[PDB]
Amino acid sequence: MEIRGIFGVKVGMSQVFTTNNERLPITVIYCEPNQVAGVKTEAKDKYSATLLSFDTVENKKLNKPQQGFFEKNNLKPTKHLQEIRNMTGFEMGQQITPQNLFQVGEYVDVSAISKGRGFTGAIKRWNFKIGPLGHGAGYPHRFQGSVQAGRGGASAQRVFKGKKMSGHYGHEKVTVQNLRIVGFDEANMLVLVSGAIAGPEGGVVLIRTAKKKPGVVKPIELAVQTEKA
Amino acid sequence: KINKQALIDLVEQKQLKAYVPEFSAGDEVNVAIKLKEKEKVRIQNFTGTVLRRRGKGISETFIVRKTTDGIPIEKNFQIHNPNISIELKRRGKVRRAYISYMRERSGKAAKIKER
Amino acid sequence: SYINKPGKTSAWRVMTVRQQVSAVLAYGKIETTLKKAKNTQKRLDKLITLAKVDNFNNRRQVKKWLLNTNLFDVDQLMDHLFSKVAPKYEKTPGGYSRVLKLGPRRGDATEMAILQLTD
Amino acid sequence: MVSFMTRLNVADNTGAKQVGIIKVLGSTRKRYAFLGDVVVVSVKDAIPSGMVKKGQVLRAVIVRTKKGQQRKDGTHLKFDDNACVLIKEDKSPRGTRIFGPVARELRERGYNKILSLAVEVV
Amino acid sequence: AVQQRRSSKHRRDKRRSHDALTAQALSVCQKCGKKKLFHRVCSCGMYGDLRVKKAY
RNA sequence: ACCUCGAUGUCGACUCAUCUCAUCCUCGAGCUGAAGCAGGUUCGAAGGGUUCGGCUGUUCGCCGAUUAAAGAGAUACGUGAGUUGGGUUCAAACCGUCGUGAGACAGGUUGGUCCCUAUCUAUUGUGCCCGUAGGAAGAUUGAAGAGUGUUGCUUCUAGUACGAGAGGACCGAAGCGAGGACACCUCUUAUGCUCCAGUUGUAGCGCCAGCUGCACCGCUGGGUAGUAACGUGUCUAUUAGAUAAACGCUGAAAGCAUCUAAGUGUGAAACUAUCUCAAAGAUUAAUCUUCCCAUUUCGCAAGAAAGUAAGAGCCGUCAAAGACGAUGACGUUGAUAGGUUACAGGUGUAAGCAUAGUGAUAUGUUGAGCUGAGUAAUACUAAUUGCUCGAGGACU
RNA sequence: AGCGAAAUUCCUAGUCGGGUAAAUUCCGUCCCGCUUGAAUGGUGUAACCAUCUCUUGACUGUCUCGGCUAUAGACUCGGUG
RNA sequence: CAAGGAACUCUGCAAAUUAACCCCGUAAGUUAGCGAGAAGGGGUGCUUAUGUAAAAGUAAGCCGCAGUGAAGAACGAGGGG
Repeated sequence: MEIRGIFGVKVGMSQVFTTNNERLPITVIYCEPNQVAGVKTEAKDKYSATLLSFDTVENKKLNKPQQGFFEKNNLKPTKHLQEIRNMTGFEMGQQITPQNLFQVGEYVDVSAISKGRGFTGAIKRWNFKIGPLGHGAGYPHRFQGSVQAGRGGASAQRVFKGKKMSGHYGHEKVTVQNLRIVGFDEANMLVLVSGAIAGPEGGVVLIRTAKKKPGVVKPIELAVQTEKA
Repeated sequence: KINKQALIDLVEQKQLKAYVPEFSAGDEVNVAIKLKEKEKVRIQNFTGTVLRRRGKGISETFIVRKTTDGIPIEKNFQIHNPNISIELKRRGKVRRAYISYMRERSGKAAKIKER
Repeated sequence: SYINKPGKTSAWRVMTVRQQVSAVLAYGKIETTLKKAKNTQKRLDKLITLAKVDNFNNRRQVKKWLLNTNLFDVDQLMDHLFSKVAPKYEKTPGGYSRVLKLGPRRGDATEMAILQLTD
Repeated sequence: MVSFMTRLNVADNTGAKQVGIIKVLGSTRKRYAFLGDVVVVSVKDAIPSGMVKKGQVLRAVIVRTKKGQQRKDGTHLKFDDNACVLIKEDKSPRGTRIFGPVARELRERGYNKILSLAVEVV
Repeated sequence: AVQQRRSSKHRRDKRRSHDALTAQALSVCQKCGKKKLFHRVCSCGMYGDLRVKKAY
């Protein structure tokens, strides 16, 4: 099972009218073509994968150890470096175009770090009912509920690990699946995709083949008409 | 290396309408809508005045209200939507770019047109 | 719980920054807390750029932010500015003030800042 | 959104004036009405000169909505009030003359009998 | 809420262990005399190489 | 009545649930006096979920709409140092009764005071120090793990099989779905306290006009980003192993028969996988890449000298982040923030002038005018010509 | 005499009818009233109710279903403590 | 603050809705006084003119989407004890 991937950033949100006569919203993701930093075959490294570099930078940054590492392999000076599992069918330092990997109808998946929300209450995080406000709203009415289930030295006597509670929510690389690719901009090296993409503007996203299916293209056609008078 | 977000406007340039007629709120218009049913093609004329006109480039939306059989109906429309034809009938005047009273008023309260 | 200090309000903030910009336009240098200095400097630059054009409607607009000081009055201060201060900054695209960190205040140990202008 | 115990007017030959929702037909805890959803209703006001009696619970479908829902076209039609039409035990509606226009969001779902008695369909 | 029993002195040391303070920045005045703090105006009333105020 | 009567605040309800299986449905199987459809019995199976209303302090109970289905118990008939005090039985008032009587009901009725700033443990995020065998910058696998994988309708298959008639399949395919969850703000909603328009009065700007403060943001209507959905899009799936119930082959003991004894299998919403997430504090401290120094060398490895140069840290600008710490970027060589410039977008014809009118007003100027957060070119201003720790591959 | 499932009825959530889609509480009515009861009064009774209850019209953030904004808090730095 | 309006709930506890002025009109009951601001409807801006001593007013014209434009403004009805 080979999975082809690419790295990009969410640069905008848009919409379009397509065939079947229905309007669809489109995420705009600038997908930077990448350079093969290395490969790990499943004969010596114990598993198959391909490490890529992206987010290119200048030559005065990228501290001298990593600069010398890049120069040793004649690697493009980049800020970010990530690997994609189960892909070895390429050579060292190859430029990859998403067009050769993704099509106009294939469903894909995106791992993207969500928008950071910092400290969020349990209700804002677990989406439970707010306490009643009639006949006395009570001093607290927006809180966790209750975990009181232990009475006597034999029922609970303590709280269980991993109990739902307020805290840090989001800002994690969530995987969204079955995103129908809408279009490609070869000149500007960008992609337009259906659905929604987590994270803030310019958030780092990794687009790979969906794990719900091996990847089958569908007749996605964009609809345009021209009235004139 | 820079992201101007003009690329957002660039990717959707293939979708712009040809004539893009100009108008504003308080204008009576009869929009033509293509009802394609795969067994017969029906064209419906929906008349009424403009309620608002939002921008945002490709997403210019505008609400048009009709009163048929004593039933008021308001429909939001976008020029960029294919199979939709926009025809201007008359243009009036309004001291705003948004209305709420007309969204809850009745007959004999429409706006007169100015030459 | 209940009735107490009304707290800091946007109206109080705008009145305070108006007073501070009037004072600095009267004097030239203002030593305060850095938090007020940084956000005051933005409106100060906006008003200076507005005053770069000597027109009666612009005078009307800037009167919405001017107040009365002991050193200068609104009528006195407008003429003073348009006479000497406005022509000098007319050759520079923005950045008409300098905010420099002062030491911690003797009363609250907050890192004060001094805002100045005119080279 | 329209919900249970929401009295709205009727739009056909019944003789009733107002009628309220009691429960939306279908899976439990849906609790959210939409266009074309079949519901159980109880008449609120009715004259004997019609063909309905007070206190009887029957089945109806909402056709016009004050809330408004957005259609797949992307053009969102709304109404300033809520309208419901009673249906007799199946796709066939009790009434013969419909008052006011209707929408096409239920044409693909059948209900050709209702549109055969409607003047305009959106 | 009251404790079950009074806190131990070593527990107090644990409480104040992470409460330990650090030092702060220092900088020699590039134009004025004795040392001052970083990104500050010197006792001579100036930013580095920027006479703006009287010393006293 | 054996801890407790020198302390367990207790019932129902809301939020929050959890555990088990004597299993409600969804799943499957065996059998049936089960033609099919509608059934019944028993078993495996706890993966998931299993309503809203009327009466009532009430569980229960009754009715209605139902829903694929409205399971059975327990966690002190869970849940007050989370909430209300809704029933009693503090006291007060009243009805009937009991007693001669104060009073009482093993009756009811009326209104009838809910304290705690968390020390540890447990939890959630969050960090500092140090360790992993010189140090730093990175990429990683993953031993054990955590999430959830629910289900209905319609159409075709097909009125085929079946029965005769009524009626009406097994299996399979497609679409529509419901509950819950994930993400976003292109649309649409909701706001939008340094956006705008109008509008009233007041007090002012020497007066008019025009402005500011006040009157909840003074009020009303919109509106940039922002945030959430009532909005969109997706998820529920697919597959495999071992299997439960159950179905078998060969085949004996027991020349027969025989799914069992050996061998062989088939076989479930159950288990493990597949998918999502985290990670070597995984001290059992794992793997790999690069770089720094290793300028004989006294001492248990460099202070008898150079004490990193790699980096990290203090400080500033900060925001994709953020309670604070931290995470991430930039510090004159810089676009890090703000300003300028212009753009997007919003309000929607500024002020002022001229014309007609007795004047409010209307007309041209005028799509003018301005616009907190968005967008990019821009060193114009603020990020100092600033400082601290930090090298010798330890030993075999 | 009068009244009566009433601030009095355990049986009883008594019977019937009305509203209530669906009501043990609501209303009218039935009086075997364990133990109603005539000045610890009995039956109707106007104005009044910070008395109680039932139903209805508008109103809705009580509720499906929560979301948004500003302060005072919380937290961070100082002083005191 | 979008919708539904009591469904939540012991029960519309609350909250919310109405409201100041004058112009019409105002039910049953009845002890004739009350009910009653019953209920429910019309409007209040500006300019000019007419208005009487002043207003209230009347006529004409004009604007805003809304004019006791902000602040002080009774929710109501029916039934029972």
